[PDB]
Parts: sequence; C-alpha cells; structure tokens
Amino acid sequence: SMSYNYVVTAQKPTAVNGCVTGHFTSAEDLNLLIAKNTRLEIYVVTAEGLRPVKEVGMYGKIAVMELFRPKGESKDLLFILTAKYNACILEYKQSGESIDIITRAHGNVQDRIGRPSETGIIGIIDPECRMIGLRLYDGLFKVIPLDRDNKELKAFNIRLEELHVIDVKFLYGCQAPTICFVYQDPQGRHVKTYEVSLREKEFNKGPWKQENVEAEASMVIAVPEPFGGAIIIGQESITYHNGDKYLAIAPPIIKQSTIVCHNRVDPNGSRYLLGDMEGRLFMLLLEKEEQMDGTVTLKDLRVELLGETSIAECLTYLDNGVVFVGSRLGDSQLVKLNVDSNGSYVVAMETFTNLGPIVDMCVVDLERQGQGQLVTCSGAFKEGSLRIIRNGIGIHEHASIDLPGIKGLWPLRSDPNRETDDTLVLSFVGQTRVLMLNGEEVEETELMGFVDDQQTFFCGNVAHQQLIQITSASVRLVSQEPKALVSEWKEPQAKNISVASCNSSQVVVAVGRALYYLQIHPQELRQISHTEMEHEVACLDITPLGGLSPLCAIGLWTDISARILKLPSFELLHKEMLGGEIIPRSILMTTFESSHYLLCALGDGALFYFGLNIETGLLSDRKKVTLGTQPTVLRTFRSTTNVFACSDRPTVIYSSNHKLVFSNVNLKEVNYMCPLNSDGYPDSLALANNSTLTIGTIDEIQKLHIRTVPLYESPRKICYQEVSQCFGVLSSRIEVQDTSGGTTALRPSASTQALSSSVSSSKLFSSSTAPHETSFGEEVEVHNLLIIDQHTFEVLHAHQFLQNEYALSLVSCKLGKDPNTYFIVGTAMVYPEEAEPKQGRIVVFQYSDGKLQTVAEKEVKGAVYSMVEFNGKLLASINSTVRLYEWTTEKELRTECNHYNNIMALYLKTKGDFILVGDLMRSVLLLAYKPMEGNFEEIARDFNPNWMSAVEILDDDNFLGAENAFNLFVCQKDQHLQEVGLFHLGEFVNVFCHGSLVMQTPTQGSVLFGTVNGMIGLVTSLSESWYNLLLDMQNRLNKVIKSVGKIEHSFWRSFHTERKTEPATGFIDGDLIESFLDISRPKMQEVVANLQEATADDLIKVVEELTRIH
Repeated sequence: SMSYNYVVTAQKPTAVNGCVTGHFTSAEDLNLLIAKNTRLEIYVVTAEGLRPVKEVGMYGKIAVMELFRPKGESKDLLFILTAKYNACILEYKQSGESIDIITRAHGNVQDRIGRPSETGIIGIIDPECRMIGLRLYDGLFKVIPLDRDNKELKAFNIRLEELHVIDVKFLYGCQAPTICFVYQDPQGRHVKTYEVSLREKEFNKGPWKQENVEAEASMVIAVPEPFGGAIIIGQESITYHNGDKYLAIAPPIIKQSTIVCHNRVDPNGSRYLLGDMEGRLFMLLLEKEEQMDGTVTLKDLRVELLGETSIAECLTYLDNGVVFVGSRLGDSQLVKLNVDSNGSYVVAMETFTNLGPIVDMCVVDLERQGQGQLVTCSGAFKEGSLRIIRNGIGIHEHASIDLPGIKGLWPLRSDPNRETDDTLVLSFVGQTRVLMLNGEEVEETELMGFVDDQQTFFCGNVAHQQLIQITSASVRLVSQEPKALVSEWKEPQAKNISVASCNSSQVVVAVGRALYYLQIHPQELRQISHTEMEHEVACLDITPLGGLSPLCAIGLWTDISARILKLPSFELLHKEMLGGEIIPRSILMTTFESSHYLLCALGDGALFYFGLNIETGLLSDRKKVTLGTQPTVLRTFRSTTNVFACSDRPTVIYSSNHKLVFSNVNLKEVNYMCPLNSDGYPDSLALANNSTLTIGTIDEIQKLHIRTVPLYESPRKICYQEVSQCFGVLSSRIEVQDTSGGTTALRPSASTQALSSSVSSSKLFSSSTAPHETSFGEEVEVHNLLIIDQHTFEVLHAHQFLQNEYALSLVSCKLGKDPNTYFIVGTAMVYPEEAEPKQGRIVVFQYSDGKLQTVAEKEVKGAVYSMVEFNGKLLASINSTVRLYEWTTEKELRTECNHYNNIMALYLKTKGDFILVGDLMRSVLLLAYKPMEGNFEEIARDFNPNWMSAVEILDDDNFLGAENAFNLFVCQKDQHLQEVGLFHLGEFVNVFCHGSLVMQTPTQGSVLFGTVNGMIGLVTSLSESWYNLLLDMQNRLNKVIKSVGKIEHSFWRSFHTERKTEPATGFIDGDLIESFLDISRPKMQEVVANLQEATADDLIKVVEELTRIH
C-alpha cells in the first residue's frame, strides 16, 4: 500500500520577511506592502493607521519585493522574485469594487548551474528603471532589461570577478547604470563600483573605488541626489564614499549590537532609520554645510539613539513620525517618533501578533471538554513568549450589570411604532423585573399589565400590537399604546404552568401532560384546542419555519421522544425515539440556509438534530453531538439566524455549505441568553450568568484566538504536566560580562522574576577543571527551567542550571514503578568555539509545594539532544549514541542499552516498541526494541541525504519528515526506507505534534506543525479513492485559478533541493482544495465537468467536510 497525505494551513504565516512603501493602489494613496513568506498584504496608510485593501497568496516564497515606477505609468509597479526564481512585475488594478493584481510580465530566471551565495538572493532596481539586477550565484550578475518588449523577463549574465559579494545597490545620479557593492577576498573586505552596459552586456569601469573597508561591513545604502554616493554600515563604523569624498564615524553606541536593517526617512537621504539585533532604533543624520560660494556639501555623519522597538527585520517610515516595524522574531508594531524625548523618542501605538518562530509546542485539553488548545514557545530574546491558540467565537462585551440570580431573559419593544428593542425583562425566583434601554443608558423600570410577583416563563411582542407575559400562574395579554390587561387565560382548575411556548400569534402551554393551544387575537386569548399527551411534557416550541405555525415540536418525559404535532388538531406527525433515561430539556424548530431542522437537547449535554419537512412534519438524518455535561437551553438570534446553546460550555450553532457547525464561545458558563437589538446595542446579545448580566456583540464565524504570555527571554522547549497543573518550559536569557568579574542581565525576564527560584548545586564539573573566562562585552547564555501555572500562566518557579550549561531536551513522565511524575532535562556543557560537547547531564526534577526539588542527576559524556519516555524507561540521544536508561528503586538512572552508531539523533519520536530517529544529515532511521533480548536493532534507514529539522510517526508504517530546504516527505518500509511522499511546503518545520484544535470523518489522524514563520499546519491521511479524487480536483482547479505571477502550482509544490527536484507525490494541497469554495458557482461547474456522475454540490460537501479538520 502507498501513503496518501493531506496538508492544510491552520494559521497563515505571521512573521514579516519584507516591507516596502509607495503608491501602488493609486497615485494619491500611500501604501504599505508586507511580505509574509507566501502572502502579500497591501495596506493604505492613513492617520488612523493601516487600512487593509487586498491580500493575495503567491505560489512561491517571496525573496525580492521592490516598488518602482517606469515611464508611462500612473502608479508604481511591483517586482517580485520568489525563492524558486519566479520573477514577475505586478500592477494593482481596481475596477469599481473589484480588485485584481494583474501580471505585467513574468518568467523564471534560474540558471542551469550555479552556487547560491552566502548573503542570499539580492534584487535591486536601477533608479531610472533601466534594468533589474539580481545576485543569485557567486561570480555572476544577472541583468533583466526593463524594456517594453521584455514580456518574458529575459535576462543575461555578466561575469563578476568578485566571487563573495556581501551587498549590492544601484547608485543614484549616474549617466550610466552603476552598481556599488561590498566584496570579500583573502585581503579583507572592500567596496567597488561597476558601470552596467545593456548595449555590450558587460561591465565598465566604475566611477570610483575604495580599497579598504571595515571587516564586518554588511550593508550598502545608495544615497539619492544631490549628494549621491553610498553609505557602508558595519559592526563598528559607518562610512560614506563618493569619489574623492570620504566620511567615517565610529560611534560606541552601535558596537553592542549588529545593525541589520535600514530605511530612508526623506527622499533626499538626509535621515535614515537603523535597527539592531536588540531592538534599538537609531537615526543616521547626514549633516550638510553651506560653503562660501553658496553650494552645500556633506559635512559629517552622526547617529542618535531613538529608543526601543520590537526586534526589526525591516523598517518603513510612514507619513508624519509613524514608523512600521516589521518583525520576524516578535510582534510587529506601529511606533510613533516624537521630536522631543520623553529619554526615548519612540512610542508604541499598535502591535500586530506574530507567532514566529515557533520553536516548540504542545496540545492540551485543560478543561477536558473535548477540544484541545495549542501552547507554543514563540519568539526569541526579549520577544520570547508563550502563545495559547484556541478555536472559537469571540464575544465583544459592551455593558455589564451585576444582577445575580437571573432565571430568564426576553427582549421587548415597549413602543409598537419603533423597530428597535428598548426593554429587557428578567426573571428570578418568583419575581420579574424590567429594565429599559435609553440609548446607552440602562435603568430599572416597570411595565403596565405585567406582573412582578410571579416568575415569567416568556414575554414579548405579539400580533395586533399587543404584549404577552406567561408566568407560572397564567398567560396575560397586554395592550400597547395604552398598556393594560385585555385578556387572561388560566388553567381550568387553576393549576401551575409547567412548560410554555409562544410566537407572534400562537401560544402552546403545557400543564403536566395536558396541552392548550391559544391564539392571539385583538384583546382576546382565544383557546382553539386542548389535548392530553401520554407522558408529561418536557419542552415545547412553535417557531414558524415557513407567523401561524401549523406544527408544534414537543419533548416528553418517560418516553424521551421528540414529536411533531399538527396545530390545531394536535395529531402526531412524526415521533423519534431518542433513547436513554435523561429527559429532553430544550427543543427548537429552526432554519439554516433555507433548510429546516429540529434541534433537541437533553440534560446530559447531548444534542440531536434532524432534518425537518414543513409540509409533512417528517424527521430525517438523525445525528448527535455533545455540547457539554449540564442541561442545554437553545435560543435563536440574528447574526442569517443562528442558535445559541446555553450550558456549562457555551456553543453557537450556525451553518456553512449545508453543514451545521458547533463553535465554542470564548466564555465560561452562560445559563440564559436572549437577542437584543437596541439603539445603543444593535444586533447584540444579552447574556446572563450566576452573578452578572452582560450585553455584547458576537463574531460571525469561528477562528483561532491567540493569547500572549510575554517572557522577555527565549523559550526553547515546553511540556505539560497534568498532575501538577503546570507547564515546564526551558528558557535562555542573554547576559553580558560587566566589570565585577561576572555576567549581568540586560533586562528583567521570566527566569529572574519568578515567585520562587533555585540554582543548581551540582559539583560534577567543578574540581580538576580549567575555567572558561570571558572578555568585556562578550555575551553568554543562562539557561533555566520555568514552572508555569496552567491557569494564570505566572512563572511559579525558575531553576537556573550551571554556568555554560545548555538545556537541550525536556520531558515530563513517570519511570519504572515510581508513582511520581518528574520533569527530566537533558543538558550539555557548551563553551565558545568548540566542537561537539564533551560533557552533559540528565537531571530529574520533582515539582512539589511550589518548589523544584532535584531528585537525581546523571553525568553524561556528551550532549543530550533529545529524550522520550519509552515504556517506563528513559530513552536519550547522547552525541552519536542512543541510550536506554532504567529508573531503579533507589531513584537513580542505570544504563540498560547502548546503541553505538554513527548517527546524530537530533530528533526522536516513539510509538509502541519502534523509534523514529532524525539525523543531522542522514535523513531518518527506524529502530525497534527487542523486549526479550533487551536492546535495539536497526530495522531500516532512509539512504538519500536529508538535513532534518523535524520528524513524526504518522502510524506504524508511515514516517513523516521535514528538512531544511522547506520540503516534507513520508517514508515507508519495503532494509531500505522508501520515500513514497514528497511535497514542497515552503516553510521550515521546527516541531511536529499529534493533536487537533477542533471538537472530537473522511481523514485519519491529525498532526500539527509549527514553523519559523509562525505558520501552523496540519497533516492527515486519506484513503486511495479520496486521494485520487482530490488529485484530479487539483489539476482541474489549477486550470481555472489565476495565479499571481503566472506561476504553475505544480512547479511550486515540487520537491526542491540543491541536488534533487521532482514533482510532488502522495500529498494533497489542502489550501488549493479549500479554494474550491471561493470560486463562483458558474466557475464551479467547469471544474467538476465530466467528473466521475459528480456534481458541483457533491464536491461542495466533500470540500466543506475537509475544512472541518481545522
């Protein structure tokens, strides 16, 4: 058998890899364009911030993004080069309300042979738009002439003698196209210029040449006219060159960190923004000087500290003091630059969530309610954090009132001429209170004709401009403009009312087993019918689905039956046996997407929903879901109309492509609810708990919600320990040598602000050891194990490891017959500029009474790269060894097995008795534990080389891997492991983890993965028939979907490395499949044309079902 896999995006990439500004959408609009790997986001810069106008996806990793304006254009055009060398020129096209990104030119500029450069792909555009320059490989400069006839973006190569280019730019103010670049040779680093000639397709002698530049010169800045020239930024100095003009400064403020990005503030280059690796923001000023003749020359350079921002990957100045900080290691932000310091000139105004990099993550179900949550280790350095990702629907609360003991909510229009609710009637234990809504103000009032002494079961507006109130004693009908009691119905023998239901013109009241059908008439509650059911009535509903309902839904006590009766004869039309011994609590007739349903919920949290036929009253397609454990009450509201389910976990029911979806509301315990459409709270809801009354609006659809827990240091690994109700997190913080012969922290962080703290007292590497002294300004890493509460996410404890000890692996498990659960950490002694670590530790911690107690330690001769619990034993990877440890009764680790091989097992996963091993460069390996013989054995090995990054076991015979060239692959047994699946994902996978973020199908299994760019994906398995259908749909979709840049989807998903390239196999692009629901219905039929007896509605249900896995 083969392997068929389905990979889909759960969370799009959030890290910013690039940002440019200009007039792309129109000549009058200032735009900000953000590259997030495969996504391009287009914003309009206003005083309110950033207004989104368009977002597109590209079939490629965006490596180059530049705005430029050639002659004959009304706005700027966009040049993009992908990492697979797809080049295109794009234009923003708006036709009224339709937005199209059209391809003005496209082509692939990859060479047949060539070695990619160390500084990566560089793409520059000449200021006169004469040409596009590309540095793709060493020794070659690729030139794309910007001619009107170059529709295919044909290019030619010029031989570059300098084989190691650091950075290159096109110079301003030149009669001929001139490049300026920093290069590296055995003699150091230098800057050189060349004149590019399209006529001769060669280089000409540049205007100048500087033989020597700083050894760490890494960035070139082309200064615009009138000054021109170039600015070279290094680790220590900033220099300006322009023929015979030379300026050089060396400010000590920039020595502490490397400057990694820059941006121009003004079109003449008089001020520049600079950001370093610590998030500091600098201003580079080019000081002018007026001479005696009247000319103005460049006097000096000067930098000035502005303050602190997020660690910036790119910076973009916008309008008046507003700067966008594009970050890949933390959240992006909009910062404000003030001309007067506060000593910081920067002020953060908005933050934008970034999950990247996700270095580790785990799935937990804290409340044990059936839906898991993702807890990731995100960010790095001062941006490091934990993120909690949860599927659900958000609530925006706009009012809160402390009103305990509420037992019922009903909206009401006290005025018959208004179309807006102005009254909220509340029910309590034998009481009924009334509140009025005067705009945004709420005040308790009274309603004439209503009763405050009896608990209300229902009230609202009814026909003939009247009001109704159903209490536990009777049903009262009240006039409107002069409010007064006009009619009242009681039980013939004045017994209490058990169940109540009502619409605009009908009332159905139950008294035990007796039903009474009343009709609302002008000043008259006319009784039409009255019968007796065979069992006691539990719940009622008479919602007119097709305002005179001919049907009446009812739930019974002893039978546990949902019946549809006919008004007024009350005869039975359809009865469904629900089963069990729990009675139904709520029943509701509703309509979803023009289809009619019957909802019925019991007291145990079960929810049955059937298809309802209004003409016959026939129930069909019986299904069941679990919406909690407490009794559930159903109520409709207007978003179409949706159903709110009130229980211990609130759930909103809605529809999507004729399939019901049950989404959890991000709230705790909602006992009663009603819709509320007031002038101060339009299209809102009123929610009541055990203590407060809440008014707010609700989101339309389910999405991923993200909570952020800032750590201000780098998290590394995370594991959940249920028995302690806490997370264990390995973290690292940077410290710099001060002057007291030690290291000092640069800022407070999680490891230095915990409630309690401990330090390692191990003496394993103390005596008979030489010191590793450091120098001034040298940075060191201090590693810690954090204990994080699972509810408040506060740092309960922080244990600091030994100096120069790096925590690499973390696991939470029991071992042997020991009933305690431990945090186990694998470490390594890491010293500067050394090979593989020679010493390490395995430390067993126990969290008890808010403190971490060290239980045992085990010295190891190497780095403990990974650890996993293996059937009551500890499996550890140490350097080039896989070792199995036993937990003795004396609380010590004893070696049982030692598998000495040549692999470097950086990644370990286990299942049953097998182990999947991920090597640094030798792909994956399969080991199996022999129980009777007590050691390991190599079953099979993938023999083609793959620089692994993550590994996962899909099942007993399918093994999933990810490598450093952004590819996925699946290995299978035949011994040799055979690669039966290949797929270019376009992201760097850091962690695989089993689990799901939806409630608990055409697919099997669920594996989540987190990436460097913050993207979260999902992998699942398909059957052969489903894989063949979806593969056929891929080729049909690819013929219809227009691709930005005219990039072939199949070329994009093709497995690609430096030594190997072939199409994808065994993988379905779920993102492409899901886009089938985004095309028009006429365009839908073309896709499914002549598909095998397949209709568009057949695969709408197929694709909609596939969307439910995430």
